[PDB]
Amino acid sequence: DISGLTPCKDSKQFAKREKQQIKKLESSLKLYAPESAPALALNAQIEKTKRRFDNYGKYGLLCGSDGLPHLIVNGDQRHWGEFITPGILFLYIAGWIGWVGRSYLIAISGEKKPAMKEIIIDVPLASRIIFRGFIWPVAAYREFLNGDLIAK
Amino acid sequence: SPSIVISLSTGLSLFLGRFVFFNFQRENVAKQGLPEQNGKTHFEAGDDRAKEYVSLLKSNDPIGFNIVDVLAWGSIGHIVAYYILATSSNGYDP
Amino acid sequence: KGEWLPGLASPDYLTGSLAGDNGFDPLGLAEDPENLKWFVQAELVHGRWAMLGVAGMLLPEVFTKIGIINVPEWYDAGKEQYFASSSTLFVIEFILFHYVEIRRWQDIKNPGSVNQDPIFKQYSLPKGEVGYPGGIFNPLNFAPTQEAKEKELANGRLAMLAFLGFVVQHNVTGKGPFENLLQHLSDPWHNTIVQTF
Amino acid sequence: AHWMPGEPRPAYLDGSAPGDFGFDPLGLGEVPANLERYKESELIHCRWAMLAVPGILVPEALGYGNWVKAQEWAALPGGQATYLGNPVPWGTLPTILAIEFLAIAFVEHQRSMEKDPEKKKYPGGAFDPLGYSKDPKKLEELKVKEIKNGRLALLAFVGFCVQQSAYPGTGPLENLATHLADPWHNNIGDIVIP
Ligand code: CLA
Ligand SMILES: CC(/C=C/C=C(C)/C=C/[C@@]12O[C@]1(C)C[C@@H](O)CC2(C)C)=C\C=C\C=C(C)\C=C\C=C(C)\C=C\[C@@]12O[C@]1(C)C[C@@H](O)CC2(C)C
Ligand SMILES: CC1=C(/C=C/C(C)=C/C=C/C(C)=C/C=C/C=C(C)/C=C/C=C(C)/C=C/C2=C(C)CCCC2(C)C)C(C)(C)CCC1
Repeated sequence: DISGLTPCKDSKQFAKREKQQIKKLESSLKLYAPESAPALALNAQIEKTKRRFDNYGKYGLLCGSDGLPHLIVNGDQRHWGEFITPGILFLYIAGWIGWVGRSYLIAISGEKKPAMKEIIIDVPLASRIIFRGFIWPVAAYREFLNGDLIAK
Repeated sequence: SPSIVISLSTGLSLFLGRFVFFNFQRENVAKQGLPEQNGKTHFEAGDDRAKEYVSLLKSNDPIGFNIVDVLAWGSIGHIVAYYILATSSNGYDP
Repeated sequence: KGEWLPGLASPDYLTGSLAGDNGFDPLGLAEDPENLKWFVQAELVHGRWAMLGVAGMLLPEVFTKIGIINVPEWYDAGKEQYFASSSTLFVIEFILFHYVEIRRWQDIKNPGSVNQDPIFKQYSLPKGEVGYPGGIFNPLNFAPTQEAKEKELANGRLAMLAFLGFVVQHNVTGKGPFENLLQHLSDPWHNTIVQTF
Repeated sequence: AHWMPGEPRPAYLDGSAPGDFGFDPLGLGEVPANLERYKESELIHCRWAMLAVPGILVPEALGYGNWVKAQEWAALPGGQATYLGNPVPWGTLPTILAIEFLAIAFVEHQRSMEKDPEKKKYPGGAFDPLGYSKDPKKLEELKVKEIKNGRLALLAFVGFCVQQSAYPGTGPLENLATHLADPWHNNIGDIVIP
């Protein structure tokens, strides 16, 4: 489809790899008794492998010539969830962390010896500050417009 | 006929140099003086081979056309004429 | 005025002068006065839109259920065909909304500056507070008392909640809102959110 | 008379110059010499576009094709130009290009030799035989009218170019006809969203 790739629900190397893995597991399964705990563990492993392959096929990925899925970070609308959808999420969480830390530092800048508050964290003020990062984009944008983000 | 094209291009370039673009070029040359090192020209700083050739550039022309201007404008005209001839030589089309 | 949580002290910057003030700001967004003014205008216009939206997506469904008119649901309105293509309507809306919203933004930035009519110079708007233009926008000339402002703000907040509930409860269950209410009223103990999905 | 009511005017633009409405969001006119050069460039652009727009409108109103096809004859080797349906005997690329270069270069270099900044924008004298510029009372009104019409012509040229880009091989007049064919179907919508 894109860059000479094959849809993952149509390629044959995917099925061949699945068969190889299943046979490799079943070779070890035969050794033990069918009712024994290792048999149950190996059956669970086989079920997990089958579910993973089915999910990968149903999710609309694209295997390559050799048989493995390929990620597309290009920006096509059919792969929103491949890179772009997770990435934004990360930024959100990441921003949270940063924002919170910055706030805490300012919250201890007033006192005469902030080093004691840096090496021994206090829990009440930190817990007050932690949940303010849930709306970090709005506060950050307002501070940028006001001009309090950058020192002078 | 290469001779007609060459002569026409050379004459047009010479006319453009002598009667149209002369004042602008002269003013621009006068604005940018001789190259200077440490606030002094090359001849002043102690270079003897960098002396300007005042004798050659003097001319009896009413406005001041000299040999160097003739050579430069003729070279431009010849370049243009030969480009025209070479382009007309083949039959390439886009 | 009142308290949104007994046993909690209200923030200092919220002094109860603003309409509909209950001292609810746990995350402390409105610390700077400029942010407070911007968010006040936002809470006005955001919500003045939502009340109309909620009424428009709810009342036709009730009227259709009781049977006077046959109208598509609020979801399937976009899929229906109209007299003109959606693109031209979108362009017309974009241009008109650009004009009106730039006028409103200019008024907010510089109060009492865009009251004069650009075309007919004689007409103008009487001076007032930002966010409540009055004048020609008030044909019946109702009294702009504080109680009316508080009622409007409360109705707007309820509209916010109603719209969010409508959208999410359609997302989880494809059935419409009024039909969802009727299904719940059929048997409350077996048709709540917990019992079904 | 500001471009946007409720917005402060810039310092360097007070309204003395004709067709001045205090529009400079990017602050490009801080340097007075830059402001004068910008005024010159704007006036020249306006005059050229004003002279050009009828040159597009009158053709394609007769049987002749459009402002784009009239340019395709130079692409074909050994082509010859035409005028009013009649082929010009001297129509070929080298001679036409050389004549254009010589004439335009001489005219422009003659123009650039003027020194007074005011005389560059409005030369006067021999350029106006009728003599509308003798009376100073109407001069400001005429200048404002010229500036406004030139800006309108520039917008017209932008519209022409963008419409041509959207529909290759299409003239403005047939575009207007197509728009009038069904006003509620042929609009900017189908190109702004696919
Ligand atoms: C507390 C929050 C914090 C914040 C907001 C920043 C901010 C920044 N860092 Mg700094 N940094 C931090 C902590 C922080 N740092 C720590 C702890 C270290 C030592 C490991 C560094 C070492 C560091 C380096 C070596 C560099 C930066 C650079 C940068 C800048 C670019 C972003 C980036 O590259 O991140 C880089 C981030 C890291 C390598 C790791 C940060 C992850 C920490 C552990 C998270 C903060 C957690 C903290 C313990 C929370 C406590 C609060 C709680 C008590 C409430 C940006 C201004 C880069 C630069 O200079 O850009 C101009 C760069 O070169 N930082
Ligand atoms: C405007 C709005 C909805 C508008 C809907 C419209 C126009 C709908 C129009 C249509 O339906 C029609 C008519 C007909 C259909 O055919 C088409 C569409 C287009 C579908 C919703 C806003 C919805 C807005 C919502 C839900 C906002 C919620 C905000 C909350 C809860 C904030 C809480 C806090 O901020 C405080 C207050 C203080 C802080 O300290 C703490 C926290 C917690 C951060
Ligand atoms: C005496 C006199 C006169 C006359 C004069 C004349 C006539 C002159 C001429 C002059 C000339 C007539 C000159 C020329 C020059 C030239 C040149 C200077 C050239 C150059 C060239 C080149 C450089 C080339 C190159 C090349 C080559 C080698 C090869 C190929 C390529 C090319 C082309 C690149 C008169 C009457 C007026 C006046 C009086 C006096």
